[PDB]
Amino acid sequence: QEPGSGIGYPYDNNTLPYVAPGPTDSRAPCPALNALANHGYIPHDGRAISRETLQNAFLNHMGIANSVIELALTNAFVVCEYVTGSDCGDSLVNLTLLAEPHAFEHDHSFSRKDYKQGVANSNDFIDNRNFDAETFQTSLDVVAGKTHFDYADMNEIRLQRESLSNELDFPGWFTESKPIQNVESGFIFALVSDFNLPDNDENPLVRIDWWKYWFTNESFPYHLGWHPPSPAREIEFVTSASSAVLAASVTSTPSSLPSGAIGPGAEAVPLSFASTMTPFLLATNAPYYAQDPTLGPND
Ligand code: HEM
Ligand SMILES: *[C@@H]1O[C@H](CO)[C@@H](O[C@@H]2O[C@H](CO)[C@@H](O)[C@H](O)[C@H]2NC(C)=O)[C@H](O)[C@H]1NC(C)=O
Ligand SMILES: *[C@@H]1O[C@H](CO)[C@@H](O[C@@H]2O[C@H](CO)[C@@H](O)[C@H](O)[C@H]2NC(C)=O)[C@H](O)[C@H]1NC(C)=O
Ligand SMILES: *[C@@H]1O[C@H](CO)[C@@H](O)[C@H](O)[C@H]1NC(C)=O
Ligand SMILES: *[C@H]1O[C@H](CO)[C@@H](O)[C@H](O)[C@@H]1O
Ligand SMILES: *[C@H]1O[C@H](CO)[C@@H](O)[C@H](O)[C@@H]1O
Ligand SMILES: *[C@H]1O[C@H](CO)[C@@H](O)[C@H](O)[C@@H]1O
Ligand SMILES: *[C@H]1O[C@H](CO)[C@@H](O)[C@H](O)[C@@H]1O
Ligand SMILES: *[C@H]1O[C@H](CO)[C@@H](O)[C@H](O)[C@@H]1O
Ligand SMILES: *[C@H]1O[C@H](CO)[C@@H](O)[C@H](O)[C@@H]1O
Ligand SMILES: *[C@H]1O[C@H](CO)[C@@H](O)[C@H](O)[C@@H]1O
Ligand SMILES: *[C@H]1O[C@H](CO)[C@@H](O)[C@H](O)[C@@H]1O
Ligand SMILES: [Mn+2]
Repeated sequence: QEPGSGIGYPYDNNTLPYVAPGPTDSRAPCPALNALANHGYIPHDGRAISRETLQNAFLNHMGIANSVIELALTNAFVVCEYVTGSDCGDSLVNLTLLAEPHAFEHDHSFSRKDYKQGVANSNDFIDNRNFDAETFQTSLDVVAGKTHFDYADMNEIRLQRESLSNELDFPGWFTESKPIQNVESGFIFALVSDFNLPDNDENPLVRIDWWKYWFTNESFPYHLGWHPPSPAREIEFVTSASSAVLAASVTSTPSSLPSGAIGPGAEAVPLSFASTMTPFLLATNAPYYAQDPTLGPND
């Protein structure tokens, strides 16, 4: 928001306006990174980003401590090298390369289509980076009619997404990725769980309207009563939530579910790519931005 508006006060006293990305700007398959870039907390064009810029943007404007993004940082730079062919040092070339399939970017996302989702030819691939309203809708349907949801509901959502992707993706493409996806499940509870509730730290409930605003608009739900969590969330909360989701009892099992989908998952670890392996081509679609309605500077 405009600095003088005082919208983020007293949680964020140094805000910047929202500015929609242009045809030449670089965006990622991450709703958190895109929101930061749209506000200029990280380069608005999504290029040449240092670890320290990432750390400060997250901590100061999203209430996310350094421990939370430690592994994400490592994996971002590992992928940069794999895609560009050379070490990226401390300057992430761009956000777009983060959408390199079967790496950090994984199948069965909550709001993006898979790289080879519903393609007639093996050589075809599609936009697995930009926000897809229809895909997000398949996530929202699971909790239709509710205002909040818990760990059990989230487990149902990720199960529905895995079933759909396993069925729609070109034969042989689908690859389950529970460790990374559920850290992201934890990210969601860390950022948009309802801190107004008495036992938010032990039994966090996600506010659906906050979640919708963030994902769809790629900006912050201040107009809805949201504010960065204070104190800043630490990695402890995220991995615990991740674990609680996969441990939640399932009351509805979808069909065509990949083997071992139900049950605990392994902890996320840094990625590694064989030097013999060539990267997949990146989708070249222009950056997505909210159009119904378009956002103003304070949205
Ligand atoms: C520098 C740190 C980060 C990097 C490099 C990063 C990278 C990525 C990438 C590559 C994806 C995978 C896309 C997919 O296949 O679903 C993604 C997804 C996502 N990220 Fe981030 N991210 C970071 C931090 C965060 C944080 C701290 C949050 C929020 C508190 C966040 C929330 C999400 C969510 C919820 C998704 C999943 C969207 C979906 O499945 O539709 N990210 N991020
Ligand atoms: C995306 O952001 C816009 C702007 O903040 C949201 O539109 C506001 O929504 C509430 C409830 O629908 C209205 O009372 C406001 O007056 C709306 N403002 C405008 C300019 O229309 C929109 O709801 C957000 N989208 C999602 C999915 O959360
Ligand atoms: C982000 O960086 C990647 C890696 O440099 C860019 O992708 C390459 O772009 C060149 C020129 O368009 C192509 O010859 C390569 O084949 C691309 N690599 C891959 C793996 O697809 C990408 O264009 C950059 N994107 C943005 C928006 O800046
Ligand atoms: C925002 O400003 C108020 C008053 O100056 C102060 O008490 C508060 O701690 C500030 N918030 C942050 C995150 O610095
Ligand atoms: C989230 O974190 C838990 C605990 O590390 C994992 O078991 C899960 O697979 C996901 O990575
Ligand atoms: C979640 O899990 C991680 C590792 O899996 C722990 O470091 C953290 O304390 C929390 O228990
Ligand atoms: C780990 O931490 C989360 C969030 O604080 C709890 O909900 C979970 O019960 C476990 O204690
Ligand atoms: C990982 O952590 C969560 C929260 O402590 C547990 O509920 C789960 O059973 C697993 O041990
Ligand atoms: C785990 O437990 C739930 C209730 O908590 C059952 O309804 C479900 O079928 C599963 O066995
Ligand atoms: C059993 O309960 C879960 C949440 O606890 C629902 O998401 C599911 O649809 C079923 O009714
Ligand atoms: C029960 O609910 C789950 C999640 O909503 C579905 O995927 C399943 O098909 C059944 O209808
Ligand atoms: C649907 O079916 C699976 C596997 O049979 C169960 O684990 C789940 O609890 C639900 O009843
Ligand atoms: Mn994906």
